Amino acid sequence: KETIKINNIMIHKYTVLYTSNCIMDIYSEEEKITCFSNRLVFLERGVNISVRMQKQILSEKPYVAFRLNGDMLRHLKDALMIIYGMSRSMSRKIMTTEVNKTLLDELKNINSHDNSAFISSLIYLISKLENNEKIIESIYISSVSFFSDKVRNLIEKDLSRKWTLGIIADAFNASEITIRKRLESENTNFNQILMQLRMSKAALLLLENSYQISQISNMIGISSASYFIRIFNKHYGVTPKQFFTYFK
Amino acid sequence: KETIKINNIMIHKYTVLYTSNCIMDIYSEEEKITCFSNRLVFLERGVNISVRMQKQILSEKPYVAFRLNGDMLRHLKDALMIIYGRSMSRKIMTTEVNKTLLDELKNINSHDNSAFISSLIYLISKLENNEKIIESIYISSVSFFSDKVRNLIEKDLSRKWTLGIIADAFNASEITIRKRLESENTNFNQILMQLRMSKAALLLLENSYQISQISNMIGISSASYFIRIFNKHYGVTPKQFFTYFK
Ligand SMILES: CCCCCCCCCC(=O)O
Ligand SMILES: CCCCCCCCCC(=O)O
Repeated sequence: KETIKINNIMIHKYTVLYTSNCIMDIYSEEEKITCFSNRLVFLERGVNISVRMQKQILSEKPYVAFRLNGDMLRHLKDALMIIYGMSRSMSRKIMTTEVNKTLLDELKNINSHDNSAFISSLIYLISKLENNEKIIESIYISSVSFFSDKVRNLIEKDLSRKWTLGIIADAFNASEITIRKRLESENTNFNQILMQLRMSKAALLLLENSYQISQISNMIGISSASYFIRIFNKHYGVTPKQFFTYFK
Repeated sequence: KETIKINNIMIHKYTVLYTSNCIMDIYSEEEKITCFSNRLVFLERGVNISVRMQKQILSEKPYVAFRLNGDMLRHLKDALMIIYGRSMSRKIMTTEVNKTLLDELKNINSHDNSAFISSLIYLISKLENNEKIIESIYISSVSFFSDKVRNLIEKDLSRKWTLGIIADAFNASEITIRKRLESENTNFNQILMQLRMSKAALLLLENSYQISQISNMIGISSASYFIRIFNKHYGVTPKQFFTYFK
């Protein structure tokens, strides 16, 4: 089957996706968005979504994706609040567009080496999109640091340690209630943050195609490679082997 | 004869010039740059240059020019020093505009200022040896005392200005102001003459004001006197200037 359903995908970096040969339904919050043959998808950081996906060509990769790390996105926010001025709807969180001739050829000669060239390519592209406010919005919203973000970074400093709400609540000078309700006010909780951190790191590493599963288990902090396969399958709704075979 | 010599052109706004159909020799300071057919020219604000320029097709305009006012240049400076972190070769720069970047310049509609700053930033991103430009955009984006003097003069171009009026406006003595302007390699009569003569050139290109109106507007009694001053300064008469650029 050239179709795959992947669950609980949480986007940890602002992501721009280009459906190189796939078609995709994005569910997330009891909603749904379709992304057709040749479109661009701008995914706000922090969303949690599920995906149903159709390959066009079976022998090829599903899509092509660009992810903006924390710095780059801070910069894009600043430059955007200089170029346009300074100032809850899943349709204001995930946006598809029709990639034009000039915007496409621009996407061609994008070499993600000169980071400034990338920020500029991205700004010019943003300038050449209609109804573009809703994208500007999602880039500033997802460009602020939340408390779940402080927790996320403290966990990433050593992904494999055995974390508890007790260690985070010691790190931050407050009690476990403080942390469970601040994280609850962000529509998440700590066991889920840890789970999302390990499962994304595992997916990406599995796509690198140069690590045994047991190593990836160890890298994210999971004893058994078979135990890791169970957790991955339960979370994403596919086994690492099928995920890998669909994405290679 | 479709070649023209224009002297003492003083750039009050960061200028990007595209020799749409002309060839041009630029004399900054005892130095010289030639700009071939289809090139871009980045002119640092505050430079004073002289130009000898030859049209390709005569029934058309010489070039196409973009001038960035203070707001826009401040926004460009800020945005540029977020995205990236005395030499007439760092003040006037010509480059080769590629095919694709040329089409980019085409679909430039200077209405959405955000779209224009974006087009400008993408262009700057697509230039080799472009460091020399970012510097000149920051170099020319700070406020000098000649600038404070310029803004006071521009608030009412037609008054009869002297050093005495400026030295009362700013709390200092005429020596203070002549020497603060001196360390900027200018003087007040030059500042005033350059405002009036630039404003006169631009207005003459607008094709909608009698010469007497332009004279009256810049602060010059006579229209025949203004024509004399213009010819003496620019090296052409307003009529020859207009007929060359229309
Ligand atoms: C779009 C379907 C692919 C599965 C998602 C892989 C990891 C999500 C990316 C991220 O963590 O930033
Ligand atoms: C190279 C073309 C120059 C001819 C006209 C110059 C008048 C503009 C003066 C200015 O921008 O401050």
